[PDB]
Amino acid sequence: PKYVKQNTLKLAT
Amino acid sequence: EHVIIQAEFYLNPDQSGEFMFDFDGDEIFHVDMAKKETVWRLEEFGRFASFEAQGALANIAVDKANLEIMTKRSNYTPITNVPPEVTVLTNSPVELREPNVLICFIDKFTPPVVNVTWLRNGKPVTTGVSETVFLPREDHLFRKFHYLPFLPSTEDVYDCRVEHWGLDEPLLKHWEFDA
Amino acid sequence: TRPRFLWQLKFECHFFNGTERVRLLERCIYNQEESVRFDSDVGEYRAVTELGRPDAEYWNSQKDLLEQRRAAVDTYCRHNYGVGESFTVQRRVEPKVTVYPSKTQPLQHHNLLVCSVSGFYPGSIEVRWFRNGQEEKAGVVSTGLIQNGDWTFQTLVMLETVPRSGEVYTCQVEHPSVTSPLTVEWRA
Amino acid sequence: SEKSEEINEKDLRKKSELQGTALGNLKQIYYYNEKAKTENKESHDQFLQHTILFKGFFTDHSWYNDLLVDFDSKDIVDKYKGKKVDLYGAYYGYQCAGGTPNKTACMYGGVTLHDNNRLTEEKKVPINLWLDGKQNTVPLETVKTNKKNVTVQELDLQARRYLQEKYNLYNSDVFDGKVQRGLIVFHTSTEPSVNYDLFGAQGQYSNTLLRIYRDNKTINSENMHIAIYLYTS
Repeated sequence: PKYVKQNTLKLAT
Repeated sequence: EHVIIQAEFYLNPDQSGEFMFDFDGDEIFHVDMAKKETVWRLEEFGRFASFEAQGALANIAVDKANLEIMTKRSNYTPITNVPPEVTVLTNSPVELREPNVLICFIDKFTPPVVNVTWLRNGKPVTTGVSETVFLPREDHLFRKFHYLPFLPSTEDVYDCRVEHWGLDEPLLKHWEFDA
Repeated sequence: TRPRFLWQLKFECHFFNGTERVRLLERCIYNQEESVRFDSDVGEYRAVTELGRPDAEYWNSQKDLLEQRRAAVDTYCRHNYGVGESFTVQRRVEPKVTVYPSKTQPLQHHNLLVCSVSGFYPGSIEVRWFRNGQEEKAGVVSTGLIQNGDWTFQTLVMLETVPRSGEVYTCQVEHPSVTSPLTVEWRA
Repeated sequence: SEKSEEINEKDLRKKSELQGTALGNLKQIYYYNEKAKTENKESHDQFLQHTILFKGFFTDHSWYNDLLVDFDSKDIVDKYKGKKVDLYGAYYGYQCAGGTPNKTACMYGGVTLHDNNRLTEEKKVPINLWLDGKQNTVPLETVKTNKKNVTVQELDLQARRYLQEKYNLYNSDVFDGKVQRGLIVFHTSTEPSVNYDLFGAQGQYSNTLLRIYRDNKTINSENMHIAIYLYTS
């Protein structure tokens, strides 16, 4: 059972 | 009923960051940024599940990136110091000549940078002392832990030394068996 | 020393009734102010303070990214939930109950009693007192749920009284780790 | 140096023991691959605290533009952060993160101090090799270095390029690579000697294949010499 992370996004430049 | 939290952070100028998972307030696991390996709270958790540490390392790269942005757009306004609350405690009702463990619960504090040191009769210690990464709270401050094992006595007096940037002077917390 | 700047990021999974109800709540916080967040119950990003503005309008633009952040309820929240179900949700350790007096005194000069449950998990716990089989909701001052961080709890429910000989006090504790409430009695 | 019937003893790993594309990556890292080497650089730029990033370090590269150096500790970073520095290591791409997204490469150590580190004259590092105890004559130009305190990495990346050119060290047994084992001692007089099993590399990718250089070891160049023992057994 693999834990899946949640990718962080880049803010508004 | 239950809540999992993928909480993480990056702090400047400390250039330090962290990534860990949380189940109802109890760290499930965190990534050791440096060793680039997932560290299960209770060794048990690992004989069951997993976590590609490599992933956290990358998320944080972005966080760093987002902080730079925000710090700029916020026009370099800095975090306001918030002094923690320490509360020395024990694992179970101390029994003379019966093992125990002194807990040092640092709480309600930010930014995530706090020094802790264990004093036995004034002196420092390394008797199986470990800690916990910065745990999250609903108000976004942090809650931390520090444990020190010890065989009770009357021949001893202990203390939790906690240094933070919201404090005007180190914070001492004494603990001693009462008879 | 120097100023500090911080960025906190939280991805929250509120599980109601096991898995029958889930709510993902992605939260962006700068220093200690949440600037932008996503909510499964709303489906898109939304600012919560002026600084959030750029962000919100942004992300919601990529209907492609949004579509993902909406399914994340099944690939992330739900998926993760059952990954650790066994050692977290199912996690169960029977408490250790003990009774003792605080400041040994000369009987009948009003005292205090402290039950010290210790060893816990889950937290949801109960501990009533019973002087001679009679429950008391009067004089049971409690410290509250104390979390130790090693996945174990320990509460201390105290009771103030006056030790009349013969009286038999008792601390009862129901826990989901035990089919029958545990007990411990103390002679006055 | 030492006896080749005694160094012949220590428990070196074998080429037998190499799982998957690993081997091809040692021949990748050491022979074909490119590597950093650029004097007088600076920075107090990082990713996490055990690292140092060289913002805009690569100029005219089709993918990267940043190289992030990985050290063992902040401690080690404080010796080199914001100071004049020289690099000389083997970098990489797969997995790496911290620099300009997707355009960043990682390294491990290979960093020396700049100020007062140049030698009066280029130092040719004397190498003693052994191909089954039978010493062989390996040219003086083989391992050069202008630094006084050279990093163990800078010397090795070189010798490891000779053993390929001369003995096909990392080529499979098929593509004729007789050597099944081999060691390498960096011989210094006034300090402890550095020992590196030639096939005791852990992992399959560069990310682990380069860890050996993470302590960023730096020895005194002069009076020194190299020693190599290879085994076909």
